[PDB]
Amino acid sequence: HEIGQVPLLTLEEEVELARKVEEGMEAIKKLSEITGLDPDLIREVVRAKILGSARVRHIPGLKETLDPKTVEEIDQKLKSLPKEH
Amino acid sequence: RVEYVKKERAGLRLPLAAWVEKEAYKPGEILAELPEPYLFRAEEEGVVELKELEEGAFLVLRREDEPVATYFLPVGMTPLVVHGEIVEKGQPLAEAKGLLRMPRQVRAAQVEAEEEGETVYLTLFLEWTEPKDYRVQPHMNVVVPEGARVEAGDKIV
DNA sequence: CTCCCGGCAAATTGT
DNA sequence: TATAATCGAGCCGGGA
RNA sequence: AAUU
Repeated sequence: HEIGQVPLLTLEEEVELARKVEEGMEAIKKLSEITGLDPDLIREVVRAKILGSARVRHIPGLKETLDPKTVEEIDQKLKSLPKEH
Repeated sequence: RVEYVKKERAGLRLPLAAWVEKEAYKPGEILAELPEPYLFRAEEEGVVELKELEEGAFLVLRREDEPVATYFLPVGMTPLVVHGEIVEKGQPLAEAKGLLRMPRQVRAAQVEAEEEGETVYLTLFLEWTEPKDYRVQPHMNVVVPEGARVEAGDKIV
């Protein structure tokens, strides 16, 4: 019943999401270059804010404990970028 | 659908008693009122490039490929020539019958007028939009918002 | 009322 | 690692 | 399934 509450994608919608995901990974790659931050750490911080306050936990491969202190710092450092970055 | 901005300068000749003097014509505005039908005639010899808008038309005479004249036919003026037609100085291009006005989609900014005999020749500075349609396929995304302003080379889809 | 869960003897053997 | 695939298959007593 |  719960899966039947998410409608199936249109050919257009499928491509849009797939497209946005590819572009999004590419964005994270660039944010790594600009900032010098581990691509995974950036990815987990981005992902943290999307899913919401609900899910915040330590991620294995990452060197730093992932907690609201670090995600605010890292998100605030990302928002410290110039408009084109 | 991209409505492209075209700003040009095209001429027209009308009787003198039949035309209403204004410095500009808003679209739909009455340009002249003819007591009897009038034949607008060629002032150059050339091959005809006919460009028809929704209402109203543009007409362009060329020798070689170089345009020698640019004429504007407002509403109430029916082209008597077809694209690629050879014309000689003095042959009627369009008949103008009754009330002729600016078309609904096209304007007249500045209007200069010279008077010769019983006619006036208007040198019109005209601005109008020509629509072109593009079909967007499922694997394509439109990267431009509704009402955006684009120059040559800007990506739409 | 209805339903939902807990009970329902002992020891022994044998394929 | 790439056609496309998109929702399963016994009777009995007592206490909320 | 037997035995008591």
